[PDB]
Amino acid sequence: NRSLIVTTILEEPYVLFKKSDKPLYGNDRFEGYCIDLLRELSTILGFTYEIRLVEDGKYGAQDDVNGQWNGMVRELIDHKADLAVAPLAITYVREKVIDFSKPFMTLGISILYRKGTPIDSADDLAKQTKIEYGAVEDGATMTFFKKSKISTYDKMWAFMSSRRQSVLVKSNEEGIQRVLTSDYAFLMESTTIEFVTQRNCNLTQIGGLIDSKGYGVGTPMGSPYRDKITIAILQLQEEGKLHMMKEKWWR
Amino acid sequence: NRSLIVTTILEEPYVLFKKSDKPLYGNDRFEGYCIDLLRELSTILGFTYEIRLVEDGKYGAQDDVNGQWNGMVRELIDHKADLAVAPLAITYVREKVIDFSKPFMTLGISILYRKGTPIDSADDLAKQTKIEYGAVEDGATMTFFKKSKISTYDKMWAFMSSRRQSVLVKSNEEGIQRVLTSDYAFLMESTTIEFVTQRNCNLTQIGGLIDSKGYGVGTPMGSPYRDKITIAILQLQEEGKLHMMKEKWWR
Ligand SMILES: C=C(C)[C@H]1CN[C@H](C(=O)O)[C@H]1CC(=O)O
Ligand SMILES: C=C(C)[C@H]1CN[C@H](C(=O)O)[C@H]1CC(=O)O
Repeated sequence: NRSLIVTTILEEPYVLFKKSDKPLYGNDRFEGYCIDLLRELSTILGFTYEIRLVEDGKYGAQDDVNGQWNGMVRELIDHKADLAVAPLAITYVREKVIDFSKPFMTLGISILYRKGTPIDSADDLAKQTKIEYGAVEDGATMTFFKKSKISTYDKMWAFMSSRRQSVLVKSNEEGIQRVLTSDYAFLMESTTIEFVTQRNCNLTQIGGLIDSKGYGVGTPMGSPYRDKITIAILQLQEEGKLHMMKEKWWR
Repeated sequence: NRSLIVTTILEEPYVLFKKSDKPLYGNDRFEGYCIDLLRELSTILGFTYEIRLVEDGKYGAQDDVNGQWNGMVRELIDHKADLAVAPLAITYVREKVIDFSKPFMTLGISILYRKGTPIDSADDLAKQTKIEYGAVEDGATMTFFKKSKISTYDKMWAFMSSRRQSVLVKSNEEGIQRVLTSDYAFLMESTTIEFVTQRNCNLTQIGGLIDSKGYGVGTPMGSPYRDKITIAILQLQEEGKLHMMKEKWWR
């Protein structure tokens, strides 16, 4: 049985380079929530695999003009990878081109901002133009605002869109630093906000969840592995493994 | 200036009877998140008040048959109280008969269940009948399902409605005990689930948040105190006090 090619991307605490003095080889060079998840999926389902980092460094978005997909989503579409195991959001637009297992983690979009201000919700940001705000460019969060029919979010999209190169960033880290060094609020996924605020007492989540979504394993559309991965994830859930992995990497 | 009559209700860790070795009088007989909140509200705004427990022990729902409102919402409507300070959900139906300050806490509906099973979402419950499920009768959670146009939730409402006396309960504690002793899942507010699961390792939240809402201070509609309470809440927010109050009472 040839080994599966599993595409992923660096993102703390899901995927990180394992540190050591002694040389690390193959899949052992990686660690994190998604790495532990993947290992369990392989032993539960009985497959071997090789971890690779998505070449273009993206999750998956469709080009507005040429309509082509990029990121891990595109690698799956083109059968360049068998599975994608990362904090990949399960979204309607993505489900149209690839398949997803049931979620291994639930979350929602929220706001990351500095403490000490009266800003208390998305509405507060939307009704003003002084404090700038944004999201990772073309990520699931930004796309949510772009496709939203809700006036408040539509207004926010118009804002970010008009100042695209100034307010949209390339990573969660860039967004975090931007919040820390300027009057800026960052729209990001709650599970990452959770990790960040526990490590920086100057940061806080603002308001509650803007939506409800989850992360799932991606497979090429029609892959016989999608349903099998779901079975493995459900077993991990009932065995309390998913909860243990969350506590392990978030602590 | 006459003292304001503040209505509230017993609910850990928001409102509890303070335990003492010496007799306690007036407002000193109560403690909890909402009691600390109310105290800060009074000093920021300069009013005196008397805490009272809602006479009928209800939060506020409208009777399906005769259309009469009950609970704290009704006491405000009839001007029997000036303010309602409790874990009272800000909802569309309630906003029609009373006014709410901006929320002092955000949360969402979710599922409380025992650990060790493959049950992973509302859909899992909705598509079966073996495992019974419900919520506090006529509370904000039950009303959400009753008014929902989402197929999944509408199906769940049909279930609860048809087994009303068997699956709907009178309190959170009742739903909790029910989850611990029988094959039952309880739909409850996330902030309470958080308190409960931290104190009972046998319990766990299932899935993500089903909706997004918040708790707010209630006032008779048109009351001049509503905007003043909001000013106080936003101040507590920016000063980090709402966060400390949450930490204090949730541990
Ligand atoms: C880290 C990044 C750029 C990812 C992770 N989940 C989202 C995705 O699956 O696109 C992105 C974050 C976001 O959009 O807030
Ligand atoms: C404790 C109770 C019955 C309250 C608290 N918030 C909700 C309300 O404001 O109705 C209810 C819980 C729920 O409906 O799940």
